[PDB]
Amino acid sequence: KVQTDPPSVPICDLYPNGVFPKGQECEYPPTQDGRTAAWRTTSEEKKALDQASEEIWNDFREAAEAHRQVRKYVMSWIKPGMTMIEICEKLEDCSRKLIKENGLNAGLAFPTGCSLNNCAAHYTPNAGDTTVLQYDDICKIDFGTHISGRIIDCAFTVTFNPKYDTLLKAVKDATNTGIKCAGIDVRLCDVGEAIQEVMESYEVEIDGKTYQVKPIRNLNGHSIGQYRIHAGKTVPIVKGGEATRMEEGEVYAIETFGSTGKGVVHDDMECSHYMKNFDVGHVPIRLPRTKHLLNVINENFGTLAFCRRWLDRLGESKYLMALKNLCDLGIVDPYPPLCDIKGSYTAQFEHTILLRPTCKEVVSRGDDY
Ligand SMILES: COc1ccc(Cn2nnc3c2[C@](C)(O)CC[C@@H]3OC(=O)NC(C)C)cc1
Ligand SMILES: [Co+2]
Repeated sequence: KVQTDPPSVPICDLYPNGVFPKGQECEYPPTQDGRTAAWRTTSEEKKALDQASEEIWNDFREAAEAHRQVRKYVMSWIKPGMTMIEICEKLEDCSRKLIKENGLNAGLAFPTGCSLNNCAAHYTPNAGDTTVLQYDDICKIDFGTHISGRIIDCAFTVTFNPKYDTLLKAVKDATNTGIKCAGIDVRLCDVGEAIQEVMESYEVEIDGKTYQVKPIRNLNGHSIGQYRIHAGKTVPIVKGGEATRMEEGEVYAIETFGSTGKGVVHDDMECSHYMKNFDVGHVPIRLPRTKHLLNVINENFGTLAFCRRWLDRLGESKYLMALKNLCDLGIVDPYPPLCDIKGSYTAQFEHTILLRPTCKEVVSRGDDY
């Protein structure tokens, strides 16, 4: 089985042995002390511990190969003139095929972010959004795939005007720097300091104005858990964070955001993204529309994120009040778009990394980024 063009063959059918490709494997960084981590590549106890979780790494890899193949395809056709709805639907149709969507066992982990310009994250269109992608837009494509709740969170920035090339380079190099700094026993604050030093080493000129690239101080990366996009540890992108350490076996989304604005986001625009609170249990609901919607969410999404378009496509309509009810009850949380000031430009790059016992794997690395 070879992949089609456009892609249509599930990743699982491309690897008939069930063994998916590794991402980029890295020796961990040396410690402050100067000692190397070459020993892990080998310490017998570590190779056995690594191999004990092989089925888990393999699930991440299948999801990452889906991510690589979807994003390559997206880059081939994403163009100004398309609506944001057209972009997201075309991306998602392919993602569903290549992940071999199967309820909660394999699917889309969260909505397709396509945040534009001063909006940095958490924008995807709702029904009726007429927004059209423009030549001068700076669009963050952030989409997730999962196999058995093993989530790939990985993102890149699309542009068409070369004026943004150095801003993209800055943020890419900052994200790569974060990825290199990361490791077992590494302090999360140190990762933030390193990212911020790289990002701020860049100056850019856009339409005759100069800027020093600012990390967006109130955005961050995050640990990832099973069916849990944000498992509760934050990876800062500026100095001054927590000295909490990264641990063996954790998984992290190492994302950085750069801006030519204030370097701070606020909530703006209509909300599209929602997710069940992971920590809320069963709550009996008698209100019939509210009950029905929560059942739909439990069946289709569980604790994974969703958006309004994804309810629409299941045949739900006139659900907004019931969705507001679930938010007000604290069962569902809303995740509105996050924007810097009007006229600013924001960029993002992101990978998922596995802190395996024998090495650090940038599982979502491709030949693209
Ligand atoms: C509903 O769909 C999702 C999808 C991903 C996430 C995961 N997430 N959690 N926080 C953030 C993210 C994003 C979407 O990665 C972007 C970064 C943002 O950092 C942030 O807000 N930091 C403040 C809390 C200080 C959440 C919900
Ligand atoms: Co992301």
